[PDB]
Amino acid sequence: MFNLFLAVFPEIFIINATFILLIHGVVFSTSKKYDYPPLASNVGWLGLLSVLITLLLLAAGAPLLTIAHLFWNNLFRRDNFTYFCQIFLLLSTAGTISMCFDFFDQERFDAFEFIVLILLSTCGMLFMISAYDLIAMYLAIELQSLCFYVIAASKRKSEFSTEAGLKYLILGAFSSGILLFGCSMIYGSTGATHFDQLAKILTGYEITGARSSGIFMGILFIAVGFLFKITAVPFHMWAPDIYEGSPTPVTAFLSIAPKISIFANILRVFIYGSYGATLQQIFFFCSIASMILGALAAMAQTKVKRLLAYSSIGHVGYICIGFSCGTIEGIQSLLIGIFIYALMTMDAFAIVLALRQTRVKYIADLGALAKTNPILAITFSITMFSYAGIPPLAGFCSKFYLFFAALGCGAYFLALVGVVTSVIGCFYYIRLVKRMFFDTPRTWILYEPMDRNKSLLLAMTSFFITLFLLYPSPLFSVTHQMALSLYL
Amino acid sequence: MNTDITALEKAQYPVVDRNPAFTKVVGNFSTLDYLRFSTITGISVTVGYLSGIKPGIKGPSMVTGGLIGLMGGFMYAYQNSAGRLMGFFPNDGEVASYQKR
Amino acid sequence: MDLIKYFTFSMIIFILGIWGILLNRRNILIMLMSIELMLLAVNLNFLVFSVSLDDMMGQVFALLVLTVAAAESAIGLAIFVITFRVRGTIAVEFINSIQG
Amino acid sequence: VKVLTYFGMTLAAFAFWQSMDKVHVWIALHQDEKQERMEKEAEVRRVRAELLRKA
Amino acid sequence: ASGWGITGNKGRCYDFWMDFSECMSHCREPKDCTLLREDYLECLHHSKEFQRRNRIYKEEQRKL
Amino acid sequence: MILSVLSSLALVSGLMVVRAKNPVHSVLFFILVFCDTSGLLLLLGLDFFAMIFLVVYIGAIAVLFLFVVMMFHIQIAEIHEEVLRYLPVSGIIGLIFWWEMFFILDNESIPLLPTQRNTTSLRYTVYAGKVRSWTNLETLGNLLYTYYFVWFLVSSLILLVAMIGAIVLTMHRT
Amino acid sequence: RYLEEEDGPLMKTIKGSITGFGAGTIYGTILATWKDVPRVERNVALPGLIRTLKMMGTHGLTFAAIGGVYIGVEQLVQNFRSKRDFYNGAIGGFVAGASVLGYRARSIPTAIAAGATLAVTSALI
Amino acid sequence: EALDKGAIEILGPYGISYTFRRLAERISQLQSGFVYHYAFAMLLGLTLFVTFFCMWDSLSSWVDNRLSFILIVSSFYTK
Amino acid sequence: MMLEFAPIFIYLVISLLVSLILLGVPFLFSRFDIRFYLVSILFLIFDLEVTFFFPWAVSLNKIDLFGFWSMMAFLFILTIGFLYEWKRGALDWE
Repeated sequence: MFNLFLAVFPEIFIINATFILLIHGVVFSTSKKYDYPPLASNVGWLGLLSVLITLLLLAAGAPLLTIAHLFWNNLFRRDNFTYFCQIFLLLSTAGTISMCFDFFDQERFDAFEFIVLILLSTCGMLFMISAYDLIAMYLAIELQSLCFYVIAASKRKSEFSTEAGLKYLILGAFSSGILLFGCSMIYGSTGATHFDQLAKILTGYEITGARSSGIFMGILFIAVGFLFKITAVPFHMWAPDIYEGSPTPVTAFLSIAPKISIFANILRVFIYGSYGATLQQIFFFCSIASMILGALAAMAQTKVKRLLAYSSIGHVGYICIGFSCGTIEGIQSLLIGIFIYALMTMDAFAIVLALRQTRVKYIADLGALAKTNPILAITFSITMFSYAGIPPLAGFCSKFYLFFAALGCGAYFLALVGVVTSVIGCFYYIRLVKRMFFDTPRTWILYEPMDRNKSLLLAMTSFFITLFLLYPSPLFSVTHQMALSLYL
Repeated sequence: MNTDITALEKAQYPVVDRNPAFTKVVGNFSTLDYLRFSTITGISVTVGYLSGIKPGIKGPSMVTGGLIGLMGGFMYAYQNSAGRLMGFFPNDGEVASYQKR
Repeated sequence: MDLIKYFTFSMIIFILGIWGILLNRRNILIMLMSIELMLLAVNLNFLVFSVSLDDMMGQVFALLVLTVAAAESAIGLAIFVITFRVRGTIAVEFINSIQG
Repeated sequence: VKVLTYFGMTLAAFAFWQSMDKVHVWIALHQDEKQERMEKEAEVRRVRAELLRKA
Repeated sequence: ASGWGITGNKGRCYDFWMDFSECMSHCREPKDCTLLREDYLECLHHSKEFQRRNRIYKEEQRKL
Repeated sequence: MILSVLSSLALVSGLMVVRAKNPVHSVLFFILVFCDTSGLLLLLGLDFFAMIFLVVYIGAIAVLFLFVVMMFHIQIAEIHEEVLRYLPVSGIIGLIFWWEMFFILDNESIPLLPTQRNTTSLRYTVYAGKVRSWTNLETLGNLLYTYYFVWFLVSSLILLVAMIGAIVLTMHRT
Repeated sequence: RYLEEEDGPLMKTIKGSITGFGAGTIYGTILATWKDVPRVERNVALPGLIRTLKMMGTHGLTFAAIGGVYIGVEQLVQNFRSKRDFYNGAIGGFVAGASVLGYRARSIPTAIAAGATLAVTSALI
Repeated sequence: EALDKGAIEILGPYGISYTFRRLAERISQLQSGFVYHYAFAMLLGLTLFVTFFCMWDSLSSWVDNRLSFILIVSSFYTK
Repeated sequence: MMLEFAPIFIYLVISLLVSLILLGVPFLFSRFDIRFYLVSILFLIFDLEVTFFFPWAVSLNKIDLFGFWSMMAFLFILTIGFLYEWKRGALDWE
C-alpha cells in the first residue's frame, strides 16, 4: 500500500513542508520572547530549500512517478510531458522566490504567509499539470486562483493592491464559472469526464452534420476559461491592471508559473482530444488579436510594469500561433517559446526588482542608467533586444517559428500581422535602450545596487540569452520528446 | 481497496521484489542511501541556522530546517532503495543478495 | 419533457447571473452575487445530469464545487472588506485608479 | 416590491414557462422535417462532390 | 462511463460504454465502432426511441 | 406544472436578486432562490444535496453575505443607476443566449410527447435492485473517501487557503 | 469552392443593406452601453434610453449605407464590364467608404483614407 | 520638398508615426480602469464566439464574408 | 423514496397559516467590526467539515481503514488551519 504513494512523493513532501513552515512561522511570529520577529526571509529560505528538495525528488524518481498508474488513473496521469513541465514549474518557483529577499528586507514586507501561499499555489499548479479529468483540472485551477487572489491583495493598505485584488477576484470568478459551465455541458452530453473517455467518444466525428451542440458549447466555454487564464484577447484586460497593482514579486510569479501550468492543461485537454478546426480557429483569431492589441497598447505605455504586461500579452499571441497550426512542430515551438519567454521574463523582473529599491515607476526613470550603472544598462538592453527578437539572441526563435508556421500552414495575413507587430515591438523595446543610453536628463535617479541573488540570476539568464543559439540542442530535443509523449 | 503496483513503463533491471514492504525497503538502505540522507539533513540544518540568525531564532530555525531535511532525506533514500528493489534503478547489489540468499 | 425543464431552470439561473453582471455597473456586490448565481446553476446541471445519465460522477463534482463556492465567497468578501476599509466607500469611481 | 407585485410577477413567469412548454412541444414535432431536410442537403453535397471528383 | 450508479448498482449505460471501449481498443478506424458508439449515446439520451414514439403519436394525431 | 411553479418562483426571485435597490434585500431574495433550488433537488430524489444546499448556501454562505452587507450600511446613492438604457443590450444578449442555450438539449435529448394512452403500464420493474436500497448519502459516501480521495484532499487545501487569506487580509489584533 | 448560392444583384444589394443595418444596430448598442451617462441624466431613466436608441438608429443607418453601396457598386462595375476580379468591389469599397464616411466625418482626407482602407480590405478578399 | 520631405514623408515615417500613435492612444483608452468594462468585454467575447462559431449556418443566405470584414474596418472611422 | 416529504410541505403550509392568523388578529380590535466576518468564515469552514462527515459517518462500514485515514488527513489539514486561527487571535473576542 505504501509503495503506491511513490507516484506522489514530491507533492506529499512539498505539502508537508508547507505545513511545517506555516506552523513555524505562526509560532515564532507571535512570540514575545523573540520580540515578534519578521519571518518572511527565514520562511522564504526554508521554502526555497523545500522547493529544491521537491525538484530533486521529482527529477530523480522519473520512472517511479508512473508507478501504480491503474490505481491512480482516475485521479491523475503522470508521463514524460508532465515530468518535464513540473520540473520547469519548480525551477520557475525557485527563481521567483530567490528574487524576493531584498523586497522582504528593505520594504519590510514581514508576512511569511506570502511564501506559504506561493507554495500552496505551486502545489496547485503541480496538480494542474498532471490533471487528466475535468474535475481534477477545475479543482487544481481553483486552488491556484485562490492563492493568486490572496497574494495580489497582500499590500492590504494600498489602493492599488486592493483594487488589483478586487478586479482579479471578480473577473477570475466570472471566467471560472464559464469554464465550469463548459465542463457541465460536456459531462451531460457524453456522460464522461476522464480525458481518455472524452478522447474515445469525440474521435472520428468532429462536425459530421449531426453535431452535438452540447459538446460544441462545452468546448467553447472551456476554451473561454483557458483564454482568460493565458491572458488572451479579448479575455485579457484584467492582466495589465492586476500585473501593475500587485506587489512586484507577485507580478513576477504571475507572469511565468501559471502559463506553464495552463498550457500543459490546454495541450492535454484538446490536442489529446478530438474536435473540428473550430478550436484551432478560436486560438488563431485570439493570437492575431493578442499580437495587434499587445503591440499597440505597449506602444502607448509610459510605465515599465504595464509595458511588460502588454509585451507578455503579445508574446502569448505569438505562442498560441504554434498551438493553432496543429502539428508536432507546432507543439515543439510552443514549448520552446514558453521556455524562452519564461527565462527572459525572469531576467526582466530581476532587473525591475533590483530597481524597485529606488522605486522605479516610469520608463523615464531609467535616464542616464548607462552612466550610473553601465553593466546593468547593457544587461537590460540585451534583454530588450531579445524581447524584440533581434538575432542571435534567444528571443529570435519565437519570431522565426511565427513566420515559419505561417508560410507553411499557408497564411499570409498572419505573416503581414507578424511583420507589422514585430516592427512596432522593436520600436517600443528600443525606446528603453534610447532612454538609458541616448537621453541627457536634467535630473538623474541613482539606483541602489542589487543583492547577490538577483545578480547571480541576472548573470546566468544574460549568458543564456546571448548564447543559447550557439548550443541549443538539449532544449530542441527535450521539447520534441515532450511533444510526442502527448500522443504516443 | 483494490491496489495495483503495475507501472506504465516496465522496469529495465531484474525485479528483486515487485512490491517491497516498508521495513524491507528501509533495511535495504545502502551506504549511498545514508550518504544522500545525511547530506540533505545537514544542508537543511545549515540553511535553517543561517536563515534564522537575523530574526534571532537560529536554534528553532535549525530545528525546523532539520525536520524538513529529515523528511526529504528519508523520502529520497526510500525512493532509491524501493526503486532498486523493484528494478527501476540499477540494482546489481540487490540482485547479489537475491541470487545468494 | 422532464430533463428539458430542469435544464431550463438552471438556464434561467445562469442567464440571471449574466444579466446581473450586465445591469450592475455601479454595484460590485451584486456582481459578486451574480457570479454566485452562475455557480449554483452549474452545480444544479451536474446533479441533473448525474440523475439523467444514472452516473455518480456528477454528484462528487457537485460537492467539490460547493466547497469551491464557499472558499471563493469567503475570499471575495475579504477583498471587498479591505477595499471598503481603504477607501471608506464602495462606489466604483474609487476603484478605477489603475488604467491605460 | 409590494407582495402583490411579486405575485403578479410570479403569475407572469408561470405563463412564460407554459409558453416555453408549448415551444418545446413544437420543436419536438418538427424533428422529422429537420432530419429529412438534413438528408436532402447531405445528398446534394454528396452528389456535387461525386460529380466534381469525376473530373 | 464510470459505472457507479446513483442507487449503488452498475450504471444503466455502463455495458454499452464498455463494449464501445473494447471495440475502439483494437479498431484502427473509428468508423468500425460507430454502431456501438451510437448504442451508448442512445442509452444516454434515448433520442431515437423518443423520436420513433413521437412519430407514432404524430400519425395517431393525424388520423384522428 | 410543479416545475413550472418552481421555475417561475426562481425566475422572479433571481430578478429581485439582481434588481433590488437595497443589497440586503438582494441577499434575502438569494436565500429564496436557494430554497427553490432545494425543492427542485427534492424532486430529483437527491435529499442529501437538497439539505446540504440549505446547510451551506443559506446557513453559511448567505449568512456571511448578510453579515458583511448589513455592517457596510451602503447608501443608495453610491450604487444606484437607471437601468432603462440597458434594455436593448440586455435584450440582444439575452435573446442570443436564450435561443442558443435553452434549446441545447432539444436535438440531443428529444422530448417524449405525452400520448393519450397509458404508457405507464410499460414500466418494467426489477426487484433485484430493490432488495437493499442505498440512500443518496451512502452512495456518495461510498466514493468520496476511497476512489476519489485526492480530489477530497485538494478541496481541503482550498479551504485552508480560504482561512489563511481571510486572516492575512482582514485581521487587526487588539 | 463557391458553388452554393442563387445570387441576384438587386437581391444582393438589398440583403447587404439589411445585414449592414443589423450590424450597425448591434454596434451602436455596444457603443451606447460602453459610454457613461452625463451627470445631469443619472436620476432620470428615459433620456438615456432615448440616446441609446438614437445611437442604434444612426449606426444602423450608416452601416446599412456601407453594406448597400459597397455591394451595389461592386455588381454594377462587374456587370457593365462583365469581368470578375478583385478589381470590382475594390472600386465599390472605395466609393462606399469615401462617400458615406466622408459624409459622416465631414472631410475629404478622411473620405480618401476610408476609401483606401476599404479598397485594401477588399483586395485582400 | 514635394517628394522627399513631402509625399514620401506623409506616406511614410511622418504619416506612419502619427496614425500608429493615434491608434495606440485609442487602444489605451480601452483599458478604462472600470471593472464593469472588462466583464462586459468578456461577455461580449463569449457572445461573439457563440454567434460566429455556431450561428453562422443560415446567416450566409443574407450575409457575405466580404461585407463582414468591410464593416469591421469601416467601424474605425466613427465620430 | 421522497414520499415522506409531502407531509412536511403540508405542515409548513399549516404553520404559515397559524402564524398569519396569530399576527393578523390584533389588526382588528455605520460601524464595521471585522470579527463578525471572521466568525462567519470559521462557521463556514466547520459547516463544510460537518457536511463531509455525514457521508463518511454513514459509510464507515464499507470504506474501512482507507476512508478513515483519508478523512483523518482532511481533518489534519483543516486543524492546521484552525491552529493558525487560534495563534493569530481570531478566536479571542477581547
